[PDB]
Amino acid sequence: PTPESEAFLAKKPQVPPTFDGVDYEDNKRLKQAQDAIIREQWVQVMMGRLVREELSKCYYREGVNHLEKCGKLRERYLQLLANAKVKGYLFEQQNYWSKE
Amino acid sequence: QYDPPTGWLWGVRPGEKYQNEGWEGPFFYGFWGSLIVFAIAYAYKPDTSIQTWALEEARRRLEAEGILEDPN
Amino acid sequence: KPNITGFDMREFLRHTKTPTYDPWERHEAWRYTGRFSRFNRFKGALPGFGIATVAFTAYCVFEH
Amino acid sequence: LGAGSVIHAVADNQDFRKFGGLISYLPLTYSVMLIASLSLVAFPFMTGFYSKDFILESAYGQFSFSGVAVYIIATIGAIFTTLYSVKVLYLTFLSNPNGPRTYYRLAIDNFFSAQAIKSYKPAHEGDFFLTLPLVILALFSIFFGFITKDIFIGLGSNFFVDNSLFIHPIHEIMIDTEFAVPVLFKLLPFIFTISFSVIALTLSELLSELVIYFKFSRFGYNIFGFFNQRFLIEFFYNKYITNLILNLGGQITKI
Amino acid sequence: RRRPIEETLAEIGEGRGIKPPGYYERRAQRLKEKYGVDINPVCADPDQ
Amino acid sequence: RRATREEMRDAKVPLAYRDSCAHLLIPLNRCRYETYYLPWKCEDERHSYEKCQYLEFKKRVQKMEELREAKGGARSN
Amino acid sequence: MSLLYVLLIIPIIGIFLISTIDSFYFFNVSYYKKIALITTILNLIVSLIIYILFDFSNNQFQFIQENLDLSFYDIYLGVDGVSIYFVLLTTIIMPIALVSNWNSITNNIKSYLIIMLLLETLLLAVFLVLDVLLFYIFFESILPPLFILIGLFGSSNKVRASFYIFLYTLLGSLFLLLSILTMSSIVGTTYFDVLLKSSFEYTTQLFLFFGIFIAFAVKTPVWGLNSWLLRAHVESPLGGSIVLAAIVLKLSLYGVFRLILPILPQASLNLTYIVYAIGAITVLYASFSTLRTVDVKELIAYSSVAHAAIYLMGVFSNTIQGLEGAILLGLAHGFVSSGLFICAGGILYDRTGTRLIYFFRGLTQIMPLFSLFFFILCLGNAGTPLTLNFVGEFMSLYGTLERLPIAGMLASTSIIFSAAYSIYMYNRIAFGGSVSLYFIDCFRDLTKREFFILFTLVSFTVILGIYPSFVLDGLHYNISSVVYGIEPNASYLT
Amino acid sequence: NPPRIKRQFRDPHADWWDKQERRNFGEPVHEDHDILGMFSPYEYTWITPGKGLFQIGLFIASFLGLCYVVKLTYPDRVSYPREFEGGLERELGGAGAVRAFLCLDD
Amino acid sequence: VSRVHRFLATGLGASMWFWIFYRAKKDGPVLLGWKHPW
Amino acid sequence: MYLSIIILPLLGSVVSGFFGRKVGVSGAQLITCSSVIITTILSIIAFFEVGFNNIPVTINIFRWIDSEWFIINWGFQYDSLTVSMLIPVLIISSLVHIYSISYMSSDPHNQRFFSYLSLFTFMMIILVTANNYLLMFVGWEGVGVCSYLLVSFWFTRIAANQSSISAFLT
Amino acid sequence: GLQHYKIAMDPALVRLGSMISNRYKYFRWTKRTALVSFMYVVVVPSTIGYLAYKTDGLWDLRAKRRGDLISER
Amino acid sequence: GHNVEEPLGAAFYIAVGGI
Amino acid sequence: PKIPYPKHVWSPAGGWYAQPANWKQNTAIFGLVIFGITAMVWKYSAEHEVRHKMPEPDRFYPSRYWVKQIKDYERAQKEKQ
Ligand SMILES: CCCCCCCCCCCCO[C@@H]1O[C@H](CO)[C@@H](O[C@H]2O[C@H](CO)[C@@H](O)[C@H](O)[C@H]2O)[C@H](O)[C@H]1O
Ligand SMILES: CCCCCCCCCCCCO[C@@H]1O[C@H](CO)[C@@H](O[C@H]2O[C@H](CO)[C@@H](O)[C@H](O)[C@H]2O)[C@H](O)[C@H]1O
Ligand SMILES: CCCCCCCCCCCCO[C@@H]1O[C@H](CO)[C@@H](O[C@H]2O[C@H](CO)[C@@H](O)[C@H](O)[C@H]2O)[C@H](O)[C@H]1O
Repeated sequence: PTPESEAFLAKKPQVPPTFDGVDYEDNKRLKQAQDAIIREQWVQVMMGRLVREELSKCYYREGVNHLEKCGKLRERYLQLLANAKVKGYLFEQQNYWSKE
Repeated sequence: QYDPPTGWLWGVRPGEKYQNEGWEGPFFYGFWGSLIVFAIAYAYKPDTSIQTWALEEARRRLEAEGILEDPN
Repeated sequence: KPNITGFDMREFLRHTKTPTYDPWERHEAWRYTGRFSRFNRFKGALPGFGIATVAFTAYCVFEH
Repeated sequence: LGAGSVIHAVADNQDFRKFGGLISYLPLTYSVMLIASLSLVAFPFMTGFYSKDFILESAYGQFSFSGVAVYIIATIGAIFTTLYSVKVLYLTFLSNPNGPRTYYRLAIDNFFSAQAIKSYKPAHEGDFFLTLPLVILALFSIFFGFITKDIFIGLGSNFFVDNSLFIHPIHEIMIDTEFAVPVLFKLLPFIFTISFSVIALTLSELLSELVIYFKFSRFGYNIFGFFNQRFLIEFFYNKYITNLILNLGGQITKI
Repeated sequence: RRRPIEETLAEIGEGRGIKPPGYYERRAQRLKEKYGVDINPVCADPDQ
Repeated sequence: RRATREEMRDAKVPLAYRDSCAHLLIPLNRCRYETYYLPWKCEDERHSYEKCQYLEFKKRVQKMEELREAKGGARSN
Repeated sequence: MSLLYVLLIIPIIGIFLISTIDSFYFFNVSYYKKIALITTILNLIVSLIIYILFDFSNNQFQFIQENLDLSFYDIYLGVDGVSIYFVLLTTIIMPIALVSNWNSITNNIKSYLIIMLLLETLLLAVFLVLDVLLFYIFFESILPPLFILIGLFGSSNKVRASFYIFLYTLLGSLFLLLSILTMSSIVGTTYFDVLLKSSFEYTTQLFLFFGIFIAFAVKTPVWGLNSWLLRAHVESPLGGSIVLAAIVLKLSLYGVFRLILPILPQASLNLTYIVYAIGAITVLYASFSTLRTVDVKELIAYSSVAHAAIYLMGVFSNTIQGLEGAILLGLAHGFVSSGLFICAGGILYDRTGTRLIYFFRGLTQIMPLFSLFFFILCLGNAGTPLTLNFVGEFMSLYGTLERLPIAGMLASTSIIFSAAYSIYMYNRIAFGGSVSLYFIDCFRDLTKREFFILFTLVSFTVILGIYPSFVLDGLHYNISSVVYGIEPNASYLT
Repeated sequence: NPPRIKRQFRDPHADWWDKQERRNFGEPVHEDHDILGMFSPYEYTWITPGKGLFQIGLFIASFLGLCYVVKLTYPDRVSYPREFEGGLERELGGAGAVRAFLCLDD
Repeated sequence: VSRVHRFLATGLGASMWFWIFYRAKKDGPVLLGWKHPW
Repeated sequence: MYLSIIILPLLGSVVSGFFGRKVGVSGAQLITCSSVIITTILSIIAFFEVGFNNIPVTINIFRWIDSEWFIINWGFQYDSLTVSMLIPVLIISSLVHIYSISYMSSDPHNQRFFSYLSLFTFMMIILVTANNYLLMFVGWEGVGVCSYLLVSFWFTRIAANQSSISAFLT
Repeated sequence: GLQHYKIAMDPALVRLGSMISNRYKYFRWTKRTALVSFMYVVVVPSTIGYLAYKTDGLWDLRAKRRGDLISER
Repeated sequence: GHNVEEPLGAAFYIAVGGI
Repeated sequence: PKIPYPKHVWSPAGGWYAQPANWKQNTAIFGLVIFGITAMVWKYSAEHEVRHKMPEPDRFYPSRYWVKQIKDYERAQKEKQ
């Protein structure tokens, strides 16, 4: 794919976007978990931004029959719109969800 | 029969000239000068915004899908 | 029943006409004469109709 | 721009009650505003004919209660349009002069002896920068509808096929408007314009007493003032909305 | 520093941007009980 | 023959006019393109498109004359 | 030393030089006024240097200094994107605030310059401190200089005006102190890094909320508690009015991003309908009574109450857009309210000695430069597009509608009512007929001083309106940290 | 307090000091001076508020009655709804979008 | 009154009343039902 | 060209308004009228460009508002509906400009008047050429500010000041 | 402070502006002032607050399409 | 007619130079 | 008849009847800067207008002569056989 930029190594998270198994009194590990979650939520919203830019070019390209040519892009944008918001880490940091 | 242009800018009558009150020096050289120098510097400020970082990752995820074409 | 003033609206409307004698009659006579006669006012109410009517008949006679 | 031209000529007076004659004094303005008034009433084959008359037959073309309702309402609204178009063109150009002699005193007749050089001011037409716009807009008002009827009306025209004007196949009424609407309703606005125009001309020129009878009746006194005062909407807005807000501000400030 | 998810959902409740995993399935059950209508959003793609 | 939904899609016909007579609309809108929509240059192609649309309107007019009498002249709109 | 401590020492160094120059010359007051102005420009140059180096996507506080020595009370300075623009606003206003009031003081000029140079340090500190007791320390250290600024250089009703600001701000801020002391008792420190990790029990949060909001409601201020501002701003000197509206009214706005959004989230969520009910009411009442105000400078002060309510509902939206719009509307209010105060308190009062709108009419005929700027600042007060005020209101109003729709619907009525008073004031002073007959002699138009501070303030309002990304790119990542909530498929990742 | 009278009811031809506002230099002012001057909401003196509500009702009654006669006698649709091949369901957005007429009831 | 405004006035009038009856002669029978556009 | 239709009426407004002293009544009238005449000619061409050929034109300059899910650009789309509106807007604006040289000849303030005319044309172009609802709102408000400025052109008359309050607030 | 230009200060408007400034010194508690005060300070905020509580979290519009309901609760 | 001439001004050059 | 006005009032728009005697020179200079400014925005348009459909080779489309996207297309299409 597109090469990973030099600016995209300095700010790339080194930790998974989670708080499970993170000692809070280790401030270094804690702030990086905060950063990891915020960066993921933001990649998700810019993923929808880019799909929306493609939708627009399919709209101005297909004109009248965009209703039968731009449906795949419409799916992806509507999926992302329901799932990506920047909600922060504060709720995530302060609650644990067992997933069981 | 249009009239001559008229008026006193800064209230300075046609005889005399504008008298510098004191503020003018620092405000034109320091206050405004700092903003032009800040403006020219701001052009070379590296872009550390979250979006320039999030767009490039987002493109690499959608490139892994038919949504965005990859140059490779 | 009648008001103290001699004003009656039925009689008011009866006099809504051009009076037979008027002290101001000659002062106002310019508005109904000359350029302001009936014919003159509506002489050119349809400006291009006369020129167009004869012109359109010339085009209308295309059978010959 | 034509009304602005007669306001300029008559010393910035904007009242019909002080305008009269003027047809010989402003020939270009009268004809040009006759151009405009015929397309405003959608006289056949004018620019406004193809736009306003298709809205009427499209309302009846949607064979619904709401469509037939708006057709009746809009047709009545067209009747009053023809009435105030005659009013403007009759009282400003065709009626007896109702304003001072100064607008109508020429130099062909000598009213003066030692001041013949100046002081006549008889309602003349303006200059090139005034008339030029009026002539151009007249040509548009005659021909622009015909020359562009296909780009907009068409029958299956593809001018707006880039989804700039999306019509959903459920709402299409074009084909019925072309074929379903009867010729009577298609032609109905035309007869109304031609019939009312002559009726209002006689009631304004030949039989001028009757309208005086109407406004001097208590019934017509209220009907004339009701529509002159714009349905009293201004009255109820200042008294119950605008002044109410200014009282509320005072009560909060004072009490 | 951290608390059970159940503890917080008791004071604030789900909704108002607090969409805990499983919010949509529960909302369907909640909406069906109260409105008597099954939620079934449309596709948005003519294909599949 | 009637135009296929792919042919109507590929010739950018307006959706409300993707009906049986859209095969005459294909050249008409093509003639309008070449002639800049001048109302006196594509007369014959408008006529054919206009005439054809009249025929299906007439068939749809008769298609209610049986329906209206089936309900005894009741309201149907 | 750090670069954030240089911000504080320079205004202190200027105080020293004004105090000692007479000991080297009987010195002119013009020399005292150049020292104070050059000192404020240097603070603005440092602050632009800080902004060049600042990292727009960093979750660690920047330009900090390793203390390594702990006492009971210790100054800890740091900068985050949430605070950088508040610092910049303080450093752009203070130079103009001095220039605006350059001729109007006349007596006690050293004292006047020393108070402003001292205010600049105290207001700069309140944004730079990384503890909540230190925040309170500077959020309330500004009350003694402001009591004496109004009393020494204020208008006729100055004594009562200065008693109102001090006593209301003292009373309201002592309920904040009780809440801060409780959090310190439960956690052991008020340093932000340690306090933000900690999660309080709901009941503690609901009582910490009652006490931080009481403080902020008095200092916003809300409608039934705004009497101090109607007195303080009007009777204050022009320069004090510029500081109090642009910078002091923003201390409560920036204090919600520290004292409420990150540490009392459940309380903020379950009580937002109380906040929005108050915020809605203060949008309507303030606006109705701004229409009937007959003092021009008090018409500018009342306008501030309506705007603060839009940004208060924006900070309580739990939305990224309403939170950034709240900061944008506070920055926008800082420029526009400064200009309208300069017009009312510094141009009309200078030429007439009156603030009554009865005496002003047709001022555009003899003062065409004043009316041009006055129109632009009235349009921004009305939230017209192309000004930063429109962007902040739109984002503040959208997050209000997304949080609780009904209140944002009432709050949206600010579009009709801010417009109503702004144009009505304008048409009555600039327009409204010919030049008044109460003016015996002709008034001169804008001076090169009056023109260039009005032009500078308008320039910031319009340029930032066109490209708000100058401020928006810095807040995005840091605003992302104060949102409370999860999404069902984006959270708790494995 | 003087009478609370709008100054639009003063004589425009009196020897007013301020002719535009119709005021004199010493005359007493009502406490509501702001909204009593020439630059204030207008006062319409054509008829009474009660009589106005009547005449607004008569307009409405006349227009509703015209609507009532149209609902009694208005035409039925003359042509059957136009029928599309497949309802154009693909071209109008798929199954998840509304489509045109397709062999249904009427 | 100038001749130019006079020629323009009647010329603009003669613009209509030529288009009007030309359009009636050509599109009249179709408009009033005697014909069909084909 | 397309972005030049947008820019020309704006420049003539700025010269007439902030530089009327230097150009005078004649120079303001000439620059204001000529800029909108040129824009009118470029717009008649754009009607052939876009509408008769079915080629929509897209141009984005920079972002206006940038947030989460909110990206509103200073961008302009030219489609069949845009060029359709531009023709009456720019033909009538051009002619009213030429008309106003004769009508407002005796008025003292011609530079301010002609500046407001060009300002209105610029705002009306912004209203019909925008990519999004929020940039269309800039033209909507802009046309409102320009109508207030032109209803109240004679500020001395109180009736005019009441009527401009009505236009602005309604 | 600085000398201002000459203004024909109207004694009537000056005493009016003085009246507006000292007006609070004469507010009393009547049956009328209480009725207006209770309406504005209690009733309207309590009505706005009550609707704020009842409709809080009631609706969400994001991504809601046909077949879905706007009502969250 | 008069001969009073108006110079282009400093505002002219600051704007042009700024652009 | 012209209104009497005060001659000390300075306005950027001229004031009451302001026409300088250098009006033509200043108007000429403002015309060039307008022409120069509008020349830069034109070259921006040419390189940044976006089209999803290119014009026909023989069909009147004067944009063909300055916009880079079309010029790139028409030059590429001028390479065949
Ligand atoms: C916590 C307490 C509250 C702190 C609030 C901040 C207060 C700041 C006050 C500034 C310091 C006092 O300011 C001081 O004013 C006196 C006024 O008598 C000045 O003293 C001098 O003033 C003028 C100067 O021409 C002389 O006419 C006068 O005779 C002389 O006393 C000092 O030179 C100045 O330094
Ligand atoms: C939430 C409820 C309120 C929270 C707390 C706010 C309390 C504010 C109370 C301040 C009361 C006013 O405080 C008092 O005002 C009067 C003015 O009337 C001042 O009195 C002063 O002003 C008068 C004005 O005529 C002058 O004669 C003279 O300068 C002096 O006597 C007192 O010096 C001051 O102590
Ligand atoms: C933009 C700012 C404002 C946005 C927020 C306001 C949105 C308002 C949404 C109102 C509709 C909400 O969702 C609506 O609720 C009503 C009940 O009230 C219900 O309405 C339902 O009523 C009947 C039962 O009486 C059902 O059989 C029927 O299927 C449906 O119409 C549905 O659940 C839904 O149609």
